[PDB]
Amino acid sequence: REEDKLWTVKYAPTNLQQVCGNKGSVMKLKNWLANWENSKDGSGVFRAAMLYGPPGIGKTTAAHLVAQELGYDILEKHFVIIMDEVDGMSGGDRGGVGQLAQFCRKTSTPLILICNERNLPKMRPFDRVCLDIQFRRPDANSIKSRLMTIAIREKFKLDPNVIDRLIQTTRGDIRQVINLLSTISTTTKTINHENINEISKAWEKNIALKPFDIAHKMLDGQIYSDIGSRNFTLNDKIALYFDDFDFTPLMIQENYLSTRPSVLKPGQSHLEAVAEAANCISLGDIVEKKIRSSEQLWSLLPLHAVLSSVYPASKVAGHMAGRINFTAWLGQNSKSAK
Amino acid sequence: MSLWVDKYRPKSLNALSHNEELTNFLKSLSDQPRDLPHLLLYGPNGTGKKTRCMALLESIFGPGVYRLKIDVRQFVTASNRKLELNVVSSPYHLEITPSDMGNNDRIVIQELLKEVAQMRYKCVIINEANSLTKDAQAALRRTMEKYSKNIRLIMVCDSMSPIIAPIKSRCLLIRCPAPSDSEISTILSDVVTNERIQLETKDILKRIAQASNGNLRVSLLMLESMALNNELALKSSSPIIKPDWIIVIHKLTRKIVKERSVNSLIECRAVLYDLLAHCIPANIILKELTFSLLDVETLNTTNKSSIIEYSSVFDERLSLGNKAIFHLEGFIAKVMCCLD
Amino acid sequence: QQPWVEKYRPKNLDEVTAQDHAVTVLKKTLKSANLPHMLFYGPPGTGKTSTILALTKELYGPDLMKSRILELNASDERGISIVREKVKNFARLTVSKPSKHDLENYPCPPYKIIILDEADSMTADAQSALRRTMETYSGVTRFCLICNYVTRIIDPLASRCSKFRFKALDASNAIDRLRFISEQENVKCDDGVLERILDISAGDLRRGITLLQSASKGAQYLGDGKNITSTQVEELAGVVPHDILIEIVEKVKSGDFDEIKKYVNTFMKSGWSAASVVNQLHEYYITNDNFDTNFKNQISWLLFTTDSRLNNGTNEHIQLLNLLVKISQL
Amino acid sequence: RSKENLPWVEKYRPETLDEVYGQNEVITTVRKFVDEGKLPHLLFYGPPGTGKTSTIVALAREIYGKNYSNMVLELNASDDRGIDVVRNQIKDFASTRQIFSKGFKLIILDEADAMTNAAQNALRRVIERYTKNTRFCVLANYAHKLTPALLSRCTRFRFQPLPQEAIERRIANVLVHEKLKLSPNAEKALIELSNGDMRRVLNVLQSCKATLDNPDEDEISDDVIYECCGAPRPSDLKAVLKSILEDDWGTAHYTLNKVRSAKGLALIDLIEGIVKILEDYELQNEETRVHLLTKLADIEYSISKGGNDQIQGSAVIGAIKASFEN
Amino acid sequence: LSLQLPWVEKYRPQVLSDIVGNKETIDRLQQIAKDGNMPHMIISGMPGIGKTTSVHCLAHELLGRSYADGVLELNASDDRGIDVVRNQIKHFAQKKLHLPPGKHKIVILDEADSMTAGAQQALRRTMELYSNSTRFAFACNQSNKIIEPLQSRCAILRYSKLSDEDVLKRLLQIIKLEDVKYTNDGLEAIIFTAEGDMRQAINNLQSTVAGHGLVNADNVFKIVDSPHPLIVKKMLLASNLEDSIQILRTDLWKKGYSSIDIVTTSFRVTKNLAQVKESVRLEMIKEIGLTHMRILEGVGTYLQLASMLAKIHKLNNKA
DNA sequence: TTTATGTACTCGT
DNA sequence: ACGAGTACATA
Ligand SMILES: Nc1ncnc2c1ncn2[C@@H]1O[C@H](COP(=O)(O)OP(=O)(O)OP(O)(O)=S)[C@@H](O)[C@H]1O
Ligand SMILES: Nc1ncnc2c1ncn2[C@@H]1O[C@H](COP(=O)(O)OP(=O)(O)OP(O)(O)=S)[C@@H](O)[C@H]1O
Ligand SMILES: Nc1ncnc2c1ncn2[C@@H]1O[C@H](COP(=O)(O)OP(=O)(O)OP(O)(O)=S)[C@@H](O)[C@H]1O
Ligand SMILES: Nc1ncnc2c1ncn2[C@@H]1O[C@H](COP(=O)(O)OP(=O)(O)OP(O)(O)=S)[C@@H](O)[C@H]1O
Ligand SMILES: Nc1ncnc2c1ncn2[C@@H]1O[C@H](COP(=O)(O)OP(=O)(O)O)[C@@H](O)[C@H]1O
Ligand SMILES: [Mg+2]
Ligand SMILES: [Mg+2]
Ligand SMILES: [Mg+2]
Ligand SMILES: [Mg+2]
Repeated sequence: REEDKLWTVKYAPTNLQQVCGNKGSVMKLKNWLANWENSKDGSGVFRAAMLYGPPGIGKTTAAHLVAQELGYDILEKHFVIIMDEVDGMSGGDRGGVGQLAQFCRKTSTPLILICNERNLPKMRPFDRVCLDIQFRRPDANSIKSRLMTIAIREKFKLDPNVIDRLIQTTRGDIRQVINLLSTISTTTKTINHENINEISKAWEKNIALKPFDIAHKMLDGQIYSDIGSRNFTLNDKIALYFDDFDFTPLMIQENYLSTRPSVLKPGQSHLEAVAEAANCISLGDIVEKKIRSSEQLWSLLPLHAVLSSVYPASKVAGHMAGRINFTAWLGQNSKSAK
Repeated sequence: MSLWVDKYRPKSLNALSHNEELTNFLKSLSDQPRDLPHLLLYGPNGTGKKTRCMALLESIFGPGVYRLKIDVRQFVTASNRKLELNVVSSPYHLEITPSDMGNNDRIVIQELLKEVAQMRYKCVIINEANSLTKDAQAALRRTMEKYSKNIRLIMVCDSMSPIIAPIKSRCLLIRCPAPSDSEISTILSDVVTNERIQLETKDILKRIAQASNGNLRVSLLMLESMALNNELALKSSSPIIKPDWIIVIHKLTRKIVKERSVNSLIECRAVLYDLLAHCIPANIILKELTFSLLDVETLNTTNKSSIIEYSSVFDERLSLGNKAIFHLEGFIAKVMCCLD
Repeated sequence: QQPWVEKYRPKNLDEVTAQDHAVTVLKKTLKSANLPHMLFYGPPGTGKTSTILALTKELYGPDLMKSRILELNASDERGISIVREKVKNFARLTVSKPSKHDLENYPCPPYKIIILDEADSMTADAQSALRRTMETYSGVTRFCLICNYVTRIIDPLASRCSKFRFKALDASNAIDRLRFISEQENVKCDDGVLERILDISAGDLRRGITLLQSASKGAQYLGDGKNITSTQVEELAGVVPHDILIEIVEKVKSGDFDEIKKYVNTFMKSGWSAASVVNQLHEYYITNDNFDTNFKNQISWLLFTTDSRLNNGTNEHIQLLNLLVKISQL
Repeated sequence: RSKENLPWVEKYRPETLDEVYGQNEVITTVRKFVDEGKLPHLLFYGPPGTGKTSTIVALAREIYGKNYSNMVLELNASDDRGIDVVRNQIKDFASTRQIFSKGFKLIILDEADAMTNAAQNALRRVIERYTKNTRFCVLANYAHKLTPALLSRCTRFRFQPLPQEAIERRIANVLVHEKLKLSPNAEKALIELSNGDMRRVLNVLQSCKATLDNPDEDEISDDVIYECCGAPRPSDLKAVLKSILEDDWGTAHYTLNKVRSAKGLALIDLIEGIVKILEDYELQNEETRVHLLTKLADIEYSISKGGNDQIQGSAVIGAIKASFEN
Repeated sequence: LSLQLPWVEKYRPQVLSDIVGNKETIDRLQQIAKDGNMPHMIISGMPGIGKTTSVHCLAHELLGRSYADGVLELNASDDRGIDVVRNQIKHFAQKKLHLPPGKHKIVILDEADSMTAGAQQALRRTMELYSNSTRFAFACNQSNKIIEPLQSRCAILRYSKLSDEDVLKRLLQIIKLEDVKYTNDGLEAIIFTAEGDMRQAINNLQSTVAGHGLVNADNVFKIVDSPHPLIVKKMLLASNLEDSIQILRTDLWKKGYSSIDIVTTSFRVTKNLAQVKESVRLEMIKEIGLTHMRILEGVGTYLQLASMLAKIHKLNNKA
């Protein structure tokens, strides 16, 4: 099959030593496979470890390579099943998560699980029974060297320094890097620093933020300043709200007054700035009730961002004195439910 | 039971030693039961509007009204949500409380009305009717209008302002005023003569009467508390005690007036969280908090006017909303800004 | 023996001696059959339901209206799916054959009328259903929309139907009906009792009927054989006496924030509704010529803020206390 | 029965395209569409009751033969526009083509701004898939309730609100057909309260015809229009405005009460009348305009909530007096 | 009657050269059609920019010999589900048709943004299983709702809004194909009323040709008037209050526009506004939302818009 | 937790 | 194929 297989297929790591990034995770996986038949750190018997982290970084590839080097039978005398996409349930199986939990507990083979970044609330069956081998954003040295090798074999050149920008734009997605390089090299083989800006602005990989992460980004004094207004426009703030609109208005209220107002108007104090923003949440209280009343006016959802998430965080903003404050109104209903 | 609130409840209109005008009004309405229209009792809490309704059903129906049971019925609403609400059952009359959730409360009342309206009249009593979110009232304004011979509606509520205009239009406005200090002092004297209380001076009776501020149930409960704590001895030096809600509101008011900072804001927000965890409506919290704030002699006329203006604004804001934390937090921020 | 709220219901078009502009049209379309879709909107208690009931009774007699008229209210489900599964089925089928007795005693049109009572508290999806429900089969059925708030009904549905406004039952329009009811029920009254009753009610003849019934019940219970006086109907209506209003006004005019606070606490423990207090304060201040123009304007705005805050829930005590304090500082 | 047993709105439905007036700019465009044989997907927009469905029905009758009843499928909100219903009905209807004697097929979507976004995503692909021999006509009143792709694929047509010419032509036609007489003040009032809708004009004129004891040999004047429509007289509005502006509080309050009690006038209608006659008078300053607009909005909001009428009447008086106190 | 084909299909391209827009994407598509090893791609953007017609042209250049059986045109008009889609994809993938060595089958999912999550989870599995045998393609509207791992496994090719030059040259191509007299003023009116969309430009052009034949701004505005975002832009930035009131009346109230549409457009314009301060923008947004609530509750009145701009000017002049 | 309408799903009869 | 229980999205 000449010029038929994709670049991610024809340049997959043949050997486990050919992988790039997460070297400690690879070592831990090799130790877990080696110590499987002996059942120090306790990971030998505390089995059924998964490979979770950024998508498209080689977790399935690393599992396949460590399986084939150890002689295990690849499946998706030693045999292994490399079951991918644990989040493929998407909140489904309606108790089949318990079936998978018992399957993790008792199996004659080293069950390896691979999933993307975990947002699903189905962590309960695998809370403390399986080893959490954490994969993170990879570095820019081994991946860089792999990119040089691929470019040398594919007869094109790229600047070593811009590879940092390509990795940051895709946020550590090696498969996406390979796909982007193939796409650009189909037309423009040469990669220089002149087209990095347009490449990044065409291949931005926007992703969501855990309800705790959005609060830190929203409660920043830089974005509401003159300099940060263009970097983070008003459209982006409301678009950021829609990522976690179920939990965004509750998270902002619990911590907006817990940070110093770096954007104080001359003549404005801390107490008065909070008061000018404390009432605005009550204006958004009217909108939230009216949106989800019997009338069901869902066209007013973008308004609720400004009245309950933006303006309360716009009057007061700055570096928070502590960690992100989780909303307490949800916790109070649990007490009131009893 | 052992509670003092059930043993001293009046048994008939002969025991209504509260208002001669109201008793005569009830007797006049009981003179012609056939021409009885829909009734609406209003007044401050503790006046006994439920007692007046119950005595009116005694005067109209006769016997069998005091004997009633409790029933539980299943209800169906949108999606697959299922709600349960208890209804008290009597052989002759029926009454249902709106204590269930206020959004889908209309359909439960509708299904009860068209289940008991399939075929002299059966009076229905809706206590604390101000909690209806303009939908159950919209059902009632048609159900009572089209069915004006089989079921008569009795409206028990206070502060008719949330109640829509047509409901009051098709209802009779009857007053239940709070009695003065004299009547409540006499009823407390009657209670302590029914029991065996070693009352030293009559001034403590006046003080415990004035502590209620036109509310019979809290006065009777605190009298029972005094009898239990002081061993049925109402001495002149009896230590006055108040419910912990008023105590913590007074503490929060003292915290606000003594300092205006951010840590105090965090503490009073935590107190607000505790109070809303104590399962209490927020309107009375705002009302009694504003009462506590205005009781400080340090406050001046401009600050008090600003306080009451912000109180009214956040009162309408809380009325047009559900998240009670936001309005209370904003009002506390405004009053701390005004004080500072 | 039935309550006067429904026993004296108007059973005839001519019996409705108010809103004659919307009555003569119906009376003249009894003979004809070109009855358009009508929209009955106005203040509550003006007899829109009574008018449509009289029209239904006079049009189809006693049986063709059972066999033809379909009624749907807020008591029944009024969702879009319910409308699609019920109103479409009712409109698609043709009219029933009238009985031989109904072709000589009643000029029954060969169509039917479907009433939609209390359409204000009804969603826009049903509105989307009805905009074409009333146009697809207009030749076989007619539709009625009755609501005290025409604003809730959108421009399309309001334009499709005939906006028959119902005149407010003021003090110079509903005197004859209540008077005739008074001599029909044989109740004694003074010269100005009827005018005071009509002035107290905000265009609500049903409310006036209830007050008259209560006054008659009291008079027959006491049995002293005395005519109804103005103070009696003030006490029935919950109207605060003028002396208490005067002392409240003079306490407000004297400042004394603490005195105002304790007297307001006493006044709300007296159990009087804040709407009546606002009405009485307005009718006392506006008629009085002592205050200058700017004070009149600002106290009128404070009363407006008070009642437009009251009607959205809130607590009457807080609103009245704020109103009295803020007019005391003017 | 047929005629003489229908409301004037439906009795005089335009069967042909020549009976639609006031939309001549779009009428000639659609006439050239049918004449030149170039009809893309339609999208009619305009005020409620402004000749959309009547125009499309007349166009369908002009294009097709007698078989339009059993071959053309029209789906409304009452007929439901669910995604499954669309997929198993409209797609099957558009895919099937009769072999002989066919140029194209027509599907009309009425009040299309009432279905879900997934439904619009289905309809746009049905539009762009079978457009070789099927055309889609979309009727809507809210362009912001529909996906931008649906607006882009269909040819947008905006119906300008019906002017006095079309209304007076319809009035002349209905008085000729029904043997009725009208007065210049009555038709001027009809123009004033028309609000750009023919349905309201027809309903009001029907009420006027039914108002007279003897419809034959009788004339309808402006007072009849005002009493049937429940609208306040312009003389009454001018008198109320002058009394509030010039006279003191007590006399103005008494005059307003007398005006309301003379013919049962409504506070709200007086409010729109007075606020639409304020802008005819030139104002010197600028913040008085802001105060007037916000105060009129507040009092209309309160009336929409309800309340005791005299309170908002005195509120209107105070609003006007405080706004013009400068 | 005998209707000619609409101008949409009378100008639907069959070659990559006829497609207008950005140059990089179209030359990449042409080069990858020449090579034949077309990678999996996801296409998203505002409607009418060449999201599915470019895919169809690329499929033609790849396999114009076996179009009827080697390109599964899975349309959004057809039935869509987690199982009914994957069954058809599996049936189209398991077949052993002898394709040319430099050619692969193309699976087209037009407007696939509205699929459920599990459908995408099955799609990624099928895509990674049969990548060597068949290739996928997407022409969705917005890629934000598309889950990230599918974007990672594919090559993201995002177009931009069409400029004036490409739409203008396409309109000249239409004019020379139809031999219709035109004017530069009519051309600029057409491209301004096109709001970036070129399909809307074609629709306005055919409407103008049928109605009058001469391309002039007056008739163009008569059928398709000025876009509402820019007129609301002018209405909201006017310094004088009564001028703003007259502008709004003449442009939206006498034009038949619904009031709630006006409020929604004003909210969107204030969201996209950049000429004023950010806090002033938030205050304008919140008062516009208050007016939106006052209209959605049922009070649809011109006076609501008047009060809205009264508050706008009150903010403008700092009270 | 929220709230009806719609959409989607799948196991079962 | 159709009815009912199920969870999720509503820019
Ligand atoms: N370190 C690496 N060096 C070179 N190529 C890599 C590397 N990691 C991944 N790849 C390529 O990217 C592809 C990604 O395959 P997978 O391992 O299945 O991705 P993943 O990390 O499991 O995430 P999912 O499950 O696909 S969302 C591999 O098949 C390789 O072609
Ligand atoms: N014009 C009238 N003449 C005589 N009685 C009237 C008139 N209008 C109302 N009533 C009386 O008002 C009472 C109830 O009338 P309704 O028809 O229910 O008024 P309404 O308009 O339906 O009020 P709603 O339903 O709250 S909007 C009956 O006792 C009628 O006799
Ligand atoms: N240009 C016009 N000339 C004459 N009569 C008209 C005109 N436009 C509308 N009408 C009348 O309006 C009546 C009802 O309007 P329809 O055409 O049925 O509905 P519509 O105008 O399309 O608006 P919708 O969609 O129903 S809210 C018709 O019976 C006509 O008599
Ligand atoms: N870039 C383009 N070049 C040439 N014609 C185009 C272009 N984009 C759209 N068209 C024309 O628009 C019509 C089909 O447009 P589409 O391709 O369906 O629009 P789209 O950009 O793909 O957005 P979607 O996916 O349909 S919502 C045909 O008449 C095409 O000729
Ligand atoms: N006229 C009366 N005589 C004696 N006790 C009374 C009288 N009116 C009220 N009460 C007391 O009030 C109590 C009931 O009050 P309740 O009806 O709960 O007030 P509310 O209806 O305002 O909640 C009873 O325990 C009863 O003892
Ligand atoms: Mg995997
Ligand atoms: Mg009624
Ligand atoms: Mg229509
Ligand atoms: Mg497309």
